[PDB]
Amino acid sequence: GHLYPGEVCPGMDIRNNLTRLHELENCSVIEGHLQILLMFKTRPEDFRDLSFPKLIMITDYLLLFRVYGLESLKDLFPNLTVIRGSRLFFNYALVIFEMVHLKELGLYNLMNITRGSVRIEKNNELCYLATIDWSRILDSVEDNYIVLNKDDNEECGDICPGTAKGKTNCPATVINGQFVERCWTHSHCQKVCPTICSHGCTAEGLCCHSECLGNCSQPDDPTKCVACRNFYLDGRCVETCPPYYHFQDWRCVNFSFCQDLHHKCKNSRRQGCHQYVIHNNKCIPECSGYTMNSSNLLCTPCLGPCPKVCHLLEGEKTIDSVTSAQELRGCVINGSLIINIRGGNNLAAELEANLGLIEEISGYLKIRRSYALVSLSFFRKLRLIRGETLEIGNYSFYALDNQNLRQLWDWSKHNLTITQGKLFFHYNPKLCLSEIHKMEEVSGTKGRQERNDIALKNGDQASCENELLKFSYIRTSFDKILLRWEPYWPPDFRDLLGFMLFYKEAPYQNVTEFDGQDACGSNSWTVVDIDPPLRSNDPKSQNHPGWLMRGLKPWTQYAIFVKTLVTFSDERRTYGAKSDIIYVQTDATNPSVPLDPISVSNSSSQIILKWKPPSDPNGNITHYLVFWERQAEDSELFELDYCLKGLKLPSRTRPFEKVVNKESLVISGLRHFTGYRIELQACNQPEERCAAYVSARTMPEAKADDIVGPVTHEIFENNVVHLMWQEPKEPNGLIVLYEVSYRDEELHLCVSRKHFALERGCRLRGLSPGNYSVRIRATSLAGNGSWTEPTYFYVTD
Amino acid sequence: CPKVCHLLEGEKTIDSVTSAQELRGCTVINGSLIINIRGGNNLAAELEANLGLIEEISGYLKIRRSYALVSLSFFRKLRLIRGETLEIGNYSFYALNQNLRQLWDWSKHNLTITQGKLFFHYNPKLCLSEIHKMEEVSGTKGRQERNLKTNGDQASCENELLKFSYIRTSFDKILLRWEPYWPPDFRDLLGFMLFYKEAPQNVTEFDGQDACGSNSWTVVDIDPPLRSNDPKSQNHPGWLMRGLKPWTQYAIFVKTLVTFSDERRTYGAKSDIIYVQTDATNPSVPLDPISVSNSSSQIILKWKPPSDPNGNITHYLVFWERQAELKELEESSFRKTFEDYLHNVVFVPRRPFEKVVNKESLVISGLRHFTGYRIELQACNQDTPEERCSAAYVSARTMPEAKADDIVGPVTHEIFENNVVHLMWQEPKEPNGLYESYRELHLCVSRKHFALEVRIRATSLAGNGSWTEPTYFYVTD
Amino acid sequence: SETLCGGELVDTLQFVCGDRGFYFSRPRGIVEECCFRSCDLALLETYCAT
Amino acid sequence: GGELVDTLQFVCGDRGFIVEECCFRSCDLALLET
Amino acid sequence: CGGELVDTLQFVCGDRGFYFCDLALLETYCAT
Repeated sequence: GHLYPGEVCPGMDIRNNLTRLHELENCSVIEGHLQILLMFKTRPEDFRDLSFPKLIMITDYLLLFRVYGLESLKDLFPNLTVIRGSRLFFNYALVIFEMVHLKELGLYNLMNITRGSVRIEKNNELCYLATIDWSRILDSVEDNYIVLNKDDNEECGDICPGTAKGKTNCPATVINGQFVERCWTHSHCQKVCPTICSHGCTAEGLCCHSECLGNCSQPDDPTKCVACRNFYLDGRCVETCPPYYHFQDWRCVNFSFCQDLHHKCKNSRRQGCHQYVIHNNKCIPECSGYTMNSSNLLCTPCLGPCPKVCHLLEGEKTIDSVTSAQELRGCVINGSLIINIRGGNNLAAELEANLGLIEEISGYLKIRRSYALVSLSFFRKLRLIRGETLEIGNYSFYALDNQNLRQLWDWSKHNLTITQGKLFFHYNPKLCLSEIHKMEEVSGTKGRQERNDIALKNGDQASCENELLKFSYIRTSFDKILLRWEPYWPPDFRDLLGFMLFYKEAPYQNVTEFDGQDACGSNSWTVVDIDPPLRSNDPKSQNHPGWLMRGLKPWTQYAIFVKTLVTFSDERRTYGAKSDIIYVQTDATNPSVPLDPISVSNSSSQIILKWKPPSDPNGNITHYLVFWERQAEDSELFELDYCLKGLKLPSRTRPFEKVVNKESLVISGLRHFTGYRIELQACNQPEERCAAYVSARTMPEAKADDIVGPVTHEIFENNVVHLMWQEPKEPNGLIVLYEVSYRDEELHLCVSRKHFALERGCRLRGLSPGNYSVRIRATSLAGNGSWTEPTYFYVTD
Repeated sequence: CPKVCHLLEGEKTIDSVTSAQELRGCTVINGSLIINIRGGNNLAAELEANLGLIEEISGYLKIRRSYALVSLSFFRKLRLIRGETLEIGNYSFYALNQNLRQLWDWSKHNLTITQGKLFFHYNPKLCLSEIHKMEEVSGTKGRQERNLKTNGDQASCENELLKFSYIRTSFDKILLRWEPYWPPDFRDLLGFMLFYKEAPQNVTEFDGQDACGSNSWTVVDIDPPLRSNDPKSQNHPGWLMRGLKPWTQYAIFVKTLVTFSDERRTYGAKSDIIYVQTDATNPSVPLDPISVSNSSSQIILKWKPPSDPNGNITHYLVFWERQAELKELEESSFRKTFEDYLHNVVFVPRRPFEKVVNKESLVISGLRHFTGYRIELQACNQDTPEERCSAAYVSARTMPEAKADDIVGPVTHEIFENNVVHLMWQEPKEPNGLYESYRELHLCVSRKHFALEVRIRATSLAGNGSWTEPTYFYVTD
Repeated sequence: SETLCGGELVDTLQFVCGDRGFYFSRPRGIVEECCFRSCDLALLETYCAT
Repeated sequence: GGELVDTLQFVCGDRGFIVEECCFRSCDLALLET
Repeated sequence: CGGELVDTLQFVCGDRGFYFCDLALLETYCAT
């Protein structure tokens, strides 16, 4: 036909040389698996001129293992499109294992894997794996398992064509934050269908017919598909089989077809054939409840029970994968089942679909090392474990080291019964003893000798608390919490060993409840052990228990749930009690001192000051206050005369109001050669439930003083020349000196700081006739300039 | 020294830190203890600092559901107890401990027990073989008292040891190479992990450890060697430590990380503890020199002992220059299981310088009166003529006498034609480093004018020099 | 001979069979024989097609 | 020290009103109320 | 990187010569 041109052939196994590989030449669909492996002495040249373009689908799975020599599948299966995964190879529908010389994966026409996962592993030279978007290929992307390929290290490089060359024509794809174009080889880019279309798409992106799967030659045609969703019939894909019967869940067949299979299997007891029968408009190899079949191929409902018992080879079956589980579809088990599902991936859905119909087990049930097996509920209809064959020690149920086993059954809904054997439970961390005791009750074991081997101290690292504790009273200091939960005792208060109170810092109302974990201080609850309350008489007299936790940081939030501690015993119950996860926060208190007071002479008007928040605000830091004290100048500075021998030349180096979150401040108005005491504090709150210290000078005069004044002379007589000077007031006025020169290189004099002020005192004396000059250095603390004009006069003595 | 200690009711339920200080320095306790610690941090050292001094205890000793106590090595000083019927079943020592690993180094000290049984239940990480030594070395061995599937069940009685085939050392790197070890099937060995610690020589595995995570040992991981094709010649595992302290003793040992097995579980291996010295290297830090002048010809300085001795510190060298003005296990086991499953189905049968010897100080001999100096300090750890030394810098100057600076010599005013005069003057000789009076009245003279030709102070670099007494003379009319 | 678990099993068993192919015909495991137990040449040859 | 007064005041509250018990030993609320 | 690439190379295989992150990796660089 126009959809599938070639034949359909059963599963193949190509081994030890590629000579037998001449079977895929004419097949388009394989009703089985395709295994190509163990052909060491083959070389790439052998695969240089071998291809299989007509193959388009593999129903079960594809496996390749140590096929030496071939470098890529891009020339071997150019047209493979769909792997339905009806029967899987250990959860996997595509497997590539230890392909020594394989370099890139090819298979650019693969566009849907209906069931199972993919496992490409230990290919020492394989790359072009990160360049594949599995989310589009598998309708579910998790559970994939690709590791130890060359791409994992060695910085293997892949070069997707088109988009990287500016030619586009290579779809970009999604990564959590690093979108990238994706491809199978350096010359084949993966197809991506527009979301509106699992159905196929054309070259330009038009949607194919709703029944087509993967690809189609022209859009919106029931025919011309490449692969069919649901069922295929004579060149078109149909939603369901028209009256023809469904066969192998992928195609339609007539009555004669199934009749031939029935006759052939009857005529040949090959142990590879099935007495195919018809049932519920389907052609199937084994039709419970309809076991009998007449001379027709149609099975009919039974009169009386007809369970379709399933007999186990050697009497023990290990359910280690979906492949093992799937082998029991539709099954009463005439043996014992061992469940050994390792690995982190969870497959409870598949187990229920395959094993959910089992109603009884003849032998024992053993569950060992099942890691990600959360619950046994997937045995949706198991109701009897006869125990005719027992695990050594006479155990009927045997659970050991189930890291995540949590619930056996919904005992409110379920029923169970075991006619013999004991019960064994060991090292199951998260299985609470309450469930085990319920099973003891609802399994008939309590109805006889009992003496089951339930290892107390199961349930560790899990919370099995079945009662509440209520905080009857609380107090909130800024460093302490009073806490008084209501009293509680088991039926016999001697079982009460005390209270264990848990707490940690929790700045948010969302926190995970206790589950049983370590005690490292980085994240774990801090635990304080509390002795039991006194037992005197009825509660009306006996006070409630309580605690006083102490040493807390103020104003922060904590979760302070409490739980009881009791002695364990098979004889006794009331496994414990646990309060809620209530939040409380200690009261706030006055903040700490502000940090890092800094000063700078930025602007001549005022000091500019910066600070840092208090080390511990002890509250929601909201408010700051600053004092700027305008200190007066020191005492001796107004009178001390520095003209004295040895005495050095001197040098130096309410308006208050609060401030908003801004952590810097500037003020208006100040002197020059100035800068004074600052003290400031912070507030987390008119109550003013709130000083750091810093003193700093600011700019000097910031201009040149060079103060003008009565610089003129007046010659009354020799030594009476009447030279005067006036006080500088704009700066702080702490005049260090006035330079007096009698210019002979300006022979100089110093001026007394206040004897001059008495009445122009300390004037120069004893002048000679002729020109004389002077420029007065009315010197401030800095005194960089301060010189007047070098005025000169002709002395006439 | 003896500190007899007694308590109300005799029994104290010690906690992590609080209530630990009470027994500080106590001994021959007239009481009992419960030591119920299940949290905290830095428990080993703190408990040592408070309880590390007990030598004997009366009554009985109980350790109950303590979580973070990996071992009672911090109890090591305990070496006797006045055993008496102070516990149910006449018990004397009572343990009942999630992470307990060992009690004490049984090769080091004995322990005397007056009487009574012993209790050991639910101690998952304490090896049962370790309990056997507790039987032998304690005074309760066998005949006198009675004391298996509740302790050590999660431990591993490693019964093979790894030799360190090849060891080489360097200035900051040690190279190790131990003999290879493979379980019955090589896939189980996830790899080696190496422990090392600076040991200035008696440390043991468990010292300084608690479940809270304060382990002193530094730990690194080494993957297995690339397995050799030839079964009888393989690649010796190895590792190369880096960033180490020179001349420093390091204690190291290795432990295999082998995966579990449902049937007979293969046991790991541990090498012994070995100590290796990093090689010596030249020191490089005569740090923090401090200097001051004792006198004009006496210069004194100190310096800090090197922070990087890098070898037994030998003489110092000083020079002066006159510059004058579980998930992983499951992952690996799942890979192994899938590989085994694949194999199970696809195969079917048919210059002035000194050499200071000891002290970090020196007073250099008499030298120029006031000049500064540039000083070099170098440390060494080899007195051999092939010495190794590698120079801190600090500057200092000698203080001035300030008396030789004064002229104490010729000064007078030469008199000449009317209003012509000049003050001759003598430059100080060998001074400790301008000049300025008359009427007072002031002036300054400097280097420039001394080539041209009343009091004077005659010192610039130091002030308040002796003011020469005035020279009086008549007007120059 | 001891054990041959893992890739060693394939490497060694290939050497035993040589040019002969591994016998297969679709309708305990070999690992149960030569990984969890001691293995000898007399048994490996049964996995080659004579 | 002063912590004893501060805490014990908290316990008593409105009610009106040892070192060998709650200073040199561990202290619990059950005893302070006395 | 840095001086390591020469100093460790000398230390580990100085007696084998060189040809070109851990002992097992860089013991290969020497020309034994």
